[PDB]
Amino acid sequence: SLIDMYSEVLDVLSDYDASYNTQDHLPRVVVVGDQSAGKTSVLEMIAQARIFPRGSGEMMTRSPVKVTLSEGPHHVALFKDSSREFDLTKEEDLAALRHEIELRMRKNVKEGCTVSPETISLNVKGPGLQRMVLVDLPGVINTVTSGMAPDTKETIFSISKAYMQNPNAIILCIQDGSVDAERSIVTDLVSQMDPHGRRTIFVLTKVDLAEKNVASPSRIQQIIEGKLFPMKALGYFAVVTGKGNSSESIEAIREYEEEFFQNSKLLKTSMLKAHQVTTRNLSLAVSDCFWKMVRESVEQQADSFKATRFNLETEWKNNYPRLRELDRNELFEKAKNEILDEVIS
Amino acid sequence: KEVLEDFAEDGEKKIKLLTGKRVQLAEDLKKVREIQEKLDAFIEALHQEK
Amino acid sequence: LSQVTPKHWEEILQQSLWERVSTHVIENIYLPAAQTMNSGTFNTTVDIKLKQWTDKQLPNKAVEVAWETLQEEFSRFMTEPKGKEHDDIFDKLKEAVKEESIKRHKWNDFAEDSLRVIQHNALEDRSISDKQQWDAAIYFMEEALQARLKDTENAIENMVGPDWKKRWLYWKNRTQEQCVHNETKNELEKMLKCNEEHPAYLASDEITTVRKNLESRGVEVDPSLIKDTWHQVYRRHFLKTALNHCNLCRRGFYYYQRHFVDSELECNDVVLFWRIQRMLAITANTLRQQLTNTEVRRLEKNV
Amino acid sequence: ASDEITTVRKNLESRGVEVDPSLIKDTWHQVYRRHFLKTALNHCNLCRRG
Repeated sequence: SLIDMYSEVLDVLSDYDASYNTQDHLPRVVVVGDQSAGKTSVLEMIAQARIFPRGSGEMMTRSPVKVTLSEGPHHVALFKDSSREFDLTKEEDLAALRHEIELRMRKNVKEGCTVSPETISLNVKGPGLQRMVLVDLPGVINTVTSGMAPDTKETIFSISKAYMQNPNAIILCIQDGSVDAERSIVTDLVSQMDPHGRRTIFVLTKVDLAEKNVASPSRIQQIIEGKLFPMKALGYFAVVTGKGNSSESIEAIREYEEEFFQNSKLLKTSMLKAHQVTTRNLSLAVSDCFWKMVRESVEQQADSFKATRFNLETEWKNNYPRLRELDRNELFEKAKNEILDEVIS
Repeated sequence: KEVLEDFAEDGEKKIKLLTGKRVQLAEDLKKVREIQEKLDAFIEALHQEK
Repeated sequence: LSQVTPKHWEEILQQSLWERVSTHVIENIYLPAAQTMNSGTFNTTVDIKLKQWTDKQLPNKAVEVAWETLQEEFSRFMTEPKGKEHDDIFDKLKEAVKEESIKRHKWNDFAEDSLRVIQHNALEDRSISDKQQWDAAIYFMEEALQARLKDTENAIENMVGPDWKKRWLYWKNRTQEQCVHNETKNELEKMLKCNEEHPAYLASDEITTVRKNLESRGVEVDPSLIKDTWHQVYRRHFLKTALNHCNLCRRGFYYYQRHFVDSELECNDVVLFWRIQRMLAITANTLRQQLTNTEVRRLEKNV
Repeated sequence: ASDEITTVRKNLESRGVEVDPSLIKDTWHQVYRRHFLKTALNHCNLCRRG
């Protein structure tokens, strides 16, 4: 609905302005994750459909995907360059869509590289879906894979930094709950790049696995309440991505996560706030904050665009008052007609 | 007529041949106006929901 | 106070408002746009600058100017000495009430928004149908240019001094720095004479060429001083060039009457100044009517 | 020196003449040689009674 137009506006802005002079004035959602950190599961959980390719420890996400969640009569996903609709309600179409996405990732790869910086805009429709735009990025690997290009890690870092360059962009960090914050570089980079924390949001995965590992409650509470981390963010949320299997259904994972947290002793002991868990609470808070920032930003952009267009029109009148503006195609038609006239003359 | 049809099917040649202040002004105005129209529709639809 | 002829109010308001904004208009708008030789780009820059300034700053300045003029007449009438018959006991009470009334004064908030559109449409016209209006704009431009030229001459005279003929008559001797500035002036004179359409900005290699000629005269001058002298010289030269343009444009109304766009006598400046003069006349009349009607009741209420 | 060439070239442009730096260098070499020889001749006259 509304977010469909917002996504279209962003796409046209990127095409019109190759640089980020104007693209850095609108809010955005940036997602950065490590290897096997459940970044794909979290994005799939929000989209309520497993549309990304799955691999046994291999980084299937070889190209960034701009996944857009909108309001639609049916839960379907549509490519920007292709009109072939894919029904996410059927598992057979989901598998075909995953293969198509992987094929698009390989096609966009240039010569001499493994991961291409090009982003593919995907519109995932569905009734009741949150109206927001998500960005999928390749996982950050501590050790460079032998089968990948030597600059793949640098390309991933550059893409994440370019996305984070927008002062209104919302940071969505994804890591693993079984790995300490000192063993991951992504959390350090996020804290360094956002000293204020006015837009940083941290997402922790495999919370059930961490609890089954007998994690210290103090560390979990400090992470959620922002004590261990020097940065002071708006808030912290924890979600469960299941048991880690690549074939588990989304509905079973969500139901299991809700039951696990309902019967969890930590929540009933009031160690962690009840509204700081579950994906529904996080999605609602992110959507409301993102939409409010979009409303203010779009008003400023609309006034600026109107003024800019007025200046262009004024220049046209001053230079060419007795002429009409035509595009490249129309000028070609006018030119050929003049040629035919000269032939007759 | 044959030459024009071949030229019409190749937009790259048109871009190289059509370089001028008038051409750029028209193209930029079209793009800016198109973006502005989308922004107006987005703003109006957003504000009419409530 | 309301028994004064409207002409007196309009003359005071027009002169005060014009002098209040003349410096900002000429320096911040006219000068940057006049650098370009393209009339279309020149006009486009002027229109963009006008819209930006008018939509936010013009109503505030007009309100302050109108209120200040009302304050001058009102405060004076409170303290006008009526010869030897003037009483002094009431003067203390008059001043106390005057200060309190001024603090409680509050101009209409909707006047600023209404006037913004009013002068916007007034300035949007680009046709001069009256021959006398064209002549009036020329005279108005000449007076404004002469005032700016006199200030430029004063700064140049301070940096250099009187002419050798004049300094001999007055028995004044130039200082060493003054003579240095005079030599720099001669160098800039030759540079401007050769290239009559030199850009306002300077270049490093130009400074080196000027400095070497100064060394040929046994004078060492820092690049900063040369840049400052060049700025003043260019301003004076541009003002003189505009004056010559005014003389050429004096008989250009007939050419403009036939829309001789192809003719090189494109008196864009005269049209722009005429728009400003017309806008000032409308603004003065509108403020006079508002002062005579809108704010009299508020003044009475506060009293 | 290069800046000397620029100063000479600008004076030539003031006369409406465009000259390449190579030509200026060649002319300067011949002029300096002639000037130096004349200077030596003046030195000979002074050194006559030396």
